[PDB]
Formats: sequence, C-alpha cells, structure tokens
Amino acid sequence: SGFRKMAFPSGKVEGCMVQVTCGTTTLNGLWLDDVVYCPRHVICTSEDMLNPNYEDLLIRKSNHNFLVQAGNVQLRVIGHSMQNCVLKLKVDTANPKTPKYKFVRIQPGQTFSVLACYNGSPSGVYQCAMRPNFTIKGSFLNGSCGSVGFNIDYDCVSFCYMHHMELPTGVHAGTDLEGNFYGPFVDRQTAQAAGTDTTITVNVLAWLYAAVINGDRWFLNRFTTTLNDFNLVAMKYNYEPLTQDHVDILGPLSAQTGIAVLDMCASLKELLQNGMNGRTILGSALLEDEFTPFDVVRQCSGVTF
Amino acid sequence: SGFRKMAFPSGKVEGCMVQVTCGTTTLNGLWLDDVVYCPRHVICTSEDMLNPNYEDLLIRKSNHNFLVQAGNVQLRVIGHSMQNCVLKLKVDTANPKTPKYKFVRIQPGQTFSVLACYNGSPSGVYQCAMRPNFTIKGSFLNGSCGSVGFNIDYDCVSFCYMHHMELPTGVHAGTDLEGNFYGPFVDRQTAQAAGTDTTITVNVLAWLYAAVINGDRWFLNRFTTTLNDFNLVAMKYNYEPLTQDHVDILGPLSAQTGIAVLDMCASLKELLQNGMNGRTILGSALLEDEFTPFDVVRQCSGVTF
Ligand SMILES: *CC(=O)[C@H](CCCNC(N)=O)NC(=O)[C@H](Cc1ccccc1)NC(=O)[C@@H](Cc1ccccc1)NC(=O)CCOCC#C
Ligand SMILES: *CC(=O)[C@H](CCCNC(N)=O)NC(=O)[C@H](Cc1ccccc1)NC(=O)[C@@H](Cc1ccccc1)NC(=O)CCOCC#C
Repeated sequence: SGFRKMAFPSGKVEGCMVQVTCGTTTLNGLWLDDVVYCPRHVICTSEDMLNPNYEDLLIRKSNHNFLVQAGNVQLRVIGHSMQNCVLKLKVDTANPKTPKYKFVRIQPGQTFSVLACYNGSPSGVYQCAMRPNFTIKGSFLNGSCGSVGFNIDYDCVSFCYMHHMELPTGVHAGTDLEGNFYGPFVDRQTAQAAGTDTTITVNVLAWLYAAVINGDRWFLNRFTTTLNDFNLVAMKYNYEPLTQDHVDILGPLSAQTGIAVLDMCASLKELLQNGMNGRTILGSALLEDEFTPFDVVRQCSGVTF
Repeated sequence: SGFRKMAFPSGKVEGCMVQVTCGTTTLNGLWLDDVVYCPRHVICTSEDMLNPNYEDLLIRKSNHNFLVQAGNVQLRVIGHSMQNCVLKLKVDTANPKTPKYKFVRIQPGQTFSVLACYNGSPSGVYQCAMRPNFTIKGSFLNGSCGSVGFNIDYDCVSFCYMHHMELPTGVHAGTDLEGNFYGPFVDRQTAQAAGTDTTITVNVLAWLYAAVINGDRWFLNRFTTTLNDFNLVAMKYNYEPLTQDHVDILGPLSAQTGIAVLDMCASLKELLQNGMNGRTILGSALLEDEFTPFDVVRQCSGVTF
C-alpha cells in the first residue's frame, strides 16, 4: 500500500560518474568500461558558444587538454572523438564498477530516473517524464551538465538521457547517449524555446488505476464510453488522443482492478468536465501524468503475485 | 532551476541490504560491520502476532534458525540479541561495504529518503517526511519491513527509520535504529490509531519561497500580518503553529528573495482563507508541506554560491 514518485536505486550509475575538465570548463561524465561520455560543449569557453565550430575546436586540443577525475584518482585520457553532441574520451583504465548496460532512445510519454551530479559527485535522484514537447521538468543547478537519465530492468541499466541545457521557461533539454538531441534544440547560444505541450492521457489513466488499487475510489462512476466518444473530450482539454495500443498497454491494471479501460475513461471524462471536487487523488489536487503504466505495475502489482 | 521531490543517492545503503529469514518469515536487514539489524517480529509467525512474548520467542531460537542472505551469499549467524524492537544478528564477517554512518532520531516535520526493498533487493528510492502524528506516508508492499530511511551529509549516512508496519488507515510506522517506535505504536496485532495529522506550517512557507525563486508570484501581496494573528488563522485549518525558531530557520530563504517571513505569512493566510481558484504553484494545486527549509535551500540556493 502507498504510491509515491519513486526513482530506481542509483548505486549502479553512481559508480560511473566522473568529472571532466577542459580548461576552465568542468562538467560531469559517464565512465563505462574504457570510455568517458560527456557533453561536447566542455571543449568550449563562454565566448565559444556564440558560434562554436566543434569540428575545429576538437582538432585543436589533444589528450592532455582533458582532465578526467574519478573520485580523486586522475584517469589518463589516451584518445578523444566526437559523435554528434557527445564527446568520447578513451582512458587507460576500465571502470571495474561498470554495470550491464544499453543505450536506448526513449519516446515521449516515457519516464526515467535522473541522477543529478556536480563535479562528478551524485547529489540527488528523482523521476522525470519526457514531455510531448521533448523537454523534461527537471531540477538542475549550475554544473549539472552530463548528469544522466536511465531505467533499470533486471540487472541491466538502460541509459536514455544526458543533460545539456536549461531553456528560458526553466525547463531542461538534452541528448540520448548517441548524442542526438531530443526535440529541436542545439548546443549553441541562439534563440530556443520549448513548443506547445500536451497532457499524457495514457499516463493519467494509469495513475487513476494506481489510486483504485490503493483504495481511492470516490471518482469512479458506473458509466462507460467509446474510444471515439472519449477522444472528443480529450481534445477539449489539451489531452493527447487515446490509441488502441494505449488501451492494450493498460491491460494489466484493468485486469487487476476489474475496471475496463473505457470505464476508467468515463471516470476521467467526468473529472475533466466537472473538476476534482476539492478532493485529492493519491495526494494530488491535479490530474497527474508522469507515471507510465509500467511505473504503476512495478509499485502496485506486487499484491497480485 | 526547477523544483522536484528529490531523494539522496542510494548506493551507500544498497550495499548494506540483506534478506533475513526465520522459519517461514522473511524480511529485510541492514548489514553494518558484523551486525545485521532488522524488525524483531521476523522471529514470529502470524499466529504469534496475536499475543507475542518476544523474550520467550527468542529463547527458543538457535543461531541456525536465522538464514541471512547477502545477495546469494549466506552469512552464518554467530549470535542473536534484542534491543527494544530491533533484532541484532551477529555474523562471522564484517560488511566490506559499510559506509561511514550514524544512528539518529529525527523530529516530526523532517524529511528523509526511503530505500524500499524486498527479499534483500532494493526496488526504489523516494523522499518522505515524518508527519506530526509520527507516521510516514510511504510505498511499502508485502516484504518491505526492514527497509530503512536515511539522510546523507558529506560521506556519512545517518539512518533514522526502519519500517515495521502499515496501520489500518494505510500509512506507515516504524522505529529508529535503536528499536524505539516513532509514536505510540507497538508490534502487536491490536487496535492502534494515528492521532489527527496537522500541516507542517514552516515547510509550506519554505515551499512558497522555492515557488517565488522559481518565478511564481501571483500569490504575493502587499499586506502584512503578525505572528500571533497568523497563528489564529492557522489554528482553524489544522496548521501547526509557527514559532520564532521557524522564522529564523527560514532566514536564508527570506534573504535570497528579500521577502520577509511575515509577508509570506500574510500570503499564506490569504491562500488559507479563500483559496487558489484555478491557479497553481510549482505545478501543484495544493499547499505542499513535505519540503523542509534545508530541502529547499539545497535545490534552490546554489544560485548564491
Ligand atoms: C549544464 C552545465 O553544467 C554546463 C556549464 C558549462 C561549463 N561551465 C563552467 N563554469 O565550467 N552548461 C551550461 O551552463 C549551459 C551551456 C549551454 C550554452 C548554450 C547552449 C547550450 C548549452 N548553459 C545553459 O544551459 C543555458 C542555455 C541557454 C543560453 C542562452 C539561450 C538559451 C539557453 N541555460 C541557462 O543559463 C539558464 C538560463 O536560461 C536561458 C534563458 C533565457
Ligand atoms: C512489513 C513486512 O514485510 C512483514 C511481513 C512479515 C511476514 N513475512 C513472511 N511470512 O514471510 N511484516 C508485516 O506485514 C506486518 C507485521 C506486523 C503485525 C502486527 C503489528 C505490527 C507489524 N503487518 C502489518 O503491518 C499489518 C499490521 C496490522 C494488522 C492488523 C491490524 C492492524 C495492523 N498492516 C497491514 O496489513 C495493512 C492493513 O492491515 C489492516 C487491515 C485491513
């Protein structure tokens, strides 16, 4: 019983965090086997970001220009290259704490845990959703670049995010570990701002199920609706349209609660139309959309096994 | 920028989690040096919980009745004793991973991180506050007993909580690491009820400051109030009274924003009387009270350093 915004245990990623310094510029790197990965704008100064020529700035530095430091031991760089917006430093020692890992690209609507770091030292861990507009509402301070997002499944860490930037609204942007940004953002000092966002409908439904498993049932009605009927109200409240694939994904929770998906959509329809009657759902006065159907199962389906 | 419920990194506590089995009863233990700490009702069956005499139950147990598993490695028990409501199992081998640590008893109003575990295996990490009525609002499924709560400062882990039970209301109760329960609860299957919970007034104020730093200001006003007059309004809505100690603790935040504590108080008494009316603060449509002033300072106060 109980449902909280829960991050994955962070031990496996902590032992991979290092500090990268190139000149007066420092940030965080991820040390996996004999390579350190980090945002390429560590090779820049403040003035370089007016118009950075990364191909050129890279050729001009050599291995000795990079100081990598894991805890206090200096790691010796013996190679450097660039893949998209990520820098890769080969080092002479392989990380003995390297977990089983994969590089994945997450989709909008999906969640991950962020391990926020400064000067190579983890400071906090929390859970984020990739917004429909390819930003994340993180908590980051100066020097957090290179902090990573991940999921764990079995004993395998899937790295999906590396932190590069804060945009004007104070939301955050970054890349996958291949160095491709999520969203239409770039590592240069030029005008950028997050586009229009929408509410993640399948996640709002998963969260209402979590409530029910935990005994919150006031919002339930006896009503039901059609997928088409539901998607007309969804549009009126900036909710993205519900697909049959999303209905399938909700299978496990509908099974556990005995409430069919289109039944829970009728409940959600009434909440959007008539409000939350000054009541709370799992401790929130707002409809929450940063929990995936899998995030509910992980924390809630244990009673069913 | 940004503001997010943020746990401490869990790696140092992960390395201390074990599984403790007595007969057909299993739960989690904490392995520091050559002692495993766990809830004493691991030595009970469900039938013993109706009316347990823990001192007698423990006499009938030999060292071999305790099966401690650290991953897949069995640790042989060399001794068993009881301290208040925790069992201490002496084992033949010191945990090589034991961090610098301390046992502390925390105050109601304060926060800590919970590493939720099952069968000695960490599952997730989230942030909690000890409520005024000495309960915590967690996520604790079957087999979660013995999970711990902690804070980390420097390289030192301060353990403050061990989970023992869920109350019939769905909230959670346990002990410090000397085995003394927080609150008037007991490890026996009887009727016990948490007192009426109140809102943690100093925390709500600290959060309002974080909202201002973050750019939310629709709720600020030019009117002021007195600590006595604020507290009369506060009594009528189950808000705990605000003291001069609390005003001081909010000093660093008040300075950052240059907004006096008593002006924020006037804002709060305004939100308390009428309400918000469709508007939000840091993404929430409720007044949040699970962030301490320090919590806020450590995510938001980097700007001034
Ligand atoms: C994230 C991090 O730790 C590093 C610091 C660089 C190294 N510094 C030192 N002292 O060693 N990165 C940053 O601080 C980023 C770098 C950057 C610059 C340009 C594009 C992309 C990334 N700076 C920001 O994220 C900054 C980005 C930005 C600049 C101009 C216009 C739009 C975005 N965001 C902020 O500075 C917070 C203010 O928001 C921007 C506005 C308005
Ligand atoms: C927390 C945990 O993992 C272990 C399970 C031990 C058994 N493991 C085996 N066989 O492998 N501990 C528990 O579940 C606790 C034990 C307990 C019992 C009595 C007092 C204190 C602790 N059980 C609970 O926390 C339970 C206690 C309780 C029972 C009846 C009335 C009031 C409290 N709470 C709940 O089960 C949640 C709902 O219970 C009330 C209802 C309905």
